Amino acid sequence: ANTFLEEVRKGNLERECVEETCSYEEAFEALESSTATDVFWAKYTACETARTPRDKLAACLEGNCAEGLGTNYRGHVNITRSGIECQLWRSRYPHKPEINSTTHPGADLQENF
Amino acid sequence: DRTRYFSMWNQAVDSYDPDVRIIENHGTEDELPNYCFPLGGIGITDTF
Ligand SMILES: [Ca+2]
Ligand SMILES: [Ca+2]
Ligand SMILES: [Ca+2]
Ligand SMILES: [Ca+2]
Ligand SMILES: [Ca+2]
Ligand SMILES: [Ca+2]
Repeated sequence: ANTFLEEVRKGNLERECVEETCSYEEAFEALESSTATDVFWAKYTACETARTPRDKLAACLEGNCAEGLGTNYRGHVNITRSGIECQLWRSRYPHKPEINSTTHPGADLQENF
Repeated sequence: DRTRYFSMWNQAVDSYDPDVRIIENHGTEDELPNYCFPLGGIGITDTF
């Protein structure tokens, strides 16, 4: 955002929307891949507490750790705290989830992760 | 005469500049700004 003459130089997704509080416009401009754009947005949002420092935002981009209540987690662990198998979020077996893939598509709902 | 130069005996007087021995200072007319623009014509630009 700062260093006004940045909009004439080429840019770095990391030298605009990472090491600096950025516009989703410059984010949109730099991303275009609107799926990953939503991903980066989701990042930003969850990383709202990971805005600083820089390496914290880098880790929040890695996504292996759940931020706060766990909106950002994108790992491969699909097991409950006590070893019970996780039911498919979209499937109705054995429970029909009021809160499921249709209601939360932006969390990247995997098989049972 | 002595102003004129003859190029045979190197006959050419040596005189200073009358505006350097005495500096008649007057400032400089600069009522208008002299700006310098971008090369393309527009700098910053957005998207629409
Ligand atoms: Ca900037
Ligand atoms: Ca900027
Ligand atoms: Ca900078
Ligand atoms: Ca731009
Ligand atoms: Ca930019
Ligand atoms: Ca950097």
